[PDB]
Amino acid sequence: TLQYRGQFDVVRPVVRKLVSEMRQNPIDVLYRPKDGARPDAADVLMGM
Amino acid sequence: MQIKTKGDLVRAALRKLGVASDATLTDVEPQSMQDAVDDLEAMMAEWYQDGKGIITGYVFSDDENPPAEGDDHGLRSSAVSAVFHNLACRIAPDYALEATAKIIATAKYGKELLYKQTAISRAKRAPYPSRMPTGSGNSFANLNEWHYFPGE
Repeated sequence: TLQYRGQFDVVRPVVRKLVSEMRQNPIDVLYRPKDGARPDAADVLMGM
Repeated sequence: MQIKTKGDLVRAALRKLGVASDATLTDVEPQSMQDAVDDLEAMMAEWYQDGKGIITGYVFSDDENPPAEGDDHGLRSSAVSAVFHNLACRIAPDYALEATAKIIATAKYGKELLYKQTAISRAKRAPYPSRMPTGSGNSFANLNEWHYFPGE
């Protein structure tokens, strides 16, 4: 047969909301010098 | 089946009515029997309304093959009782008679049972309308949005 098979989505708006929420706050690495090391020991690595 | 022609159907109707039988010392004339065969043919044609009525398998006699009596009625095994009960009811007024209550009830029940299977087969649903989509669940994959294939 075929019969009617409609799709009335109600979870896609939630997925879009969560994706946009996680996209509004970007996150990346941040290299920090170890304790007892030079205060600037991470600048070269961070720049690279 | 022991009943196999229109003549046997008419004889069974007469036996049920009590007018004539294999036991009676008097019998009906062949002209009366022929008239009863004509009554049966008319009744069956009125029922089987050129294909849109009760389907029974009845085989209509032709004018070239002379005696309508003696032609096999062509009915199934399960239709004989209903057909000859209804025939007895129809032809009873010829003999200043009135088919009794049991005969009437059996004729009604038999006609119902005759039409039951045809009614079940004729109770069908029309296809989907012309402005109905077929939904995303079908429309994905093959991109079909308005067909509603009549395959099954």
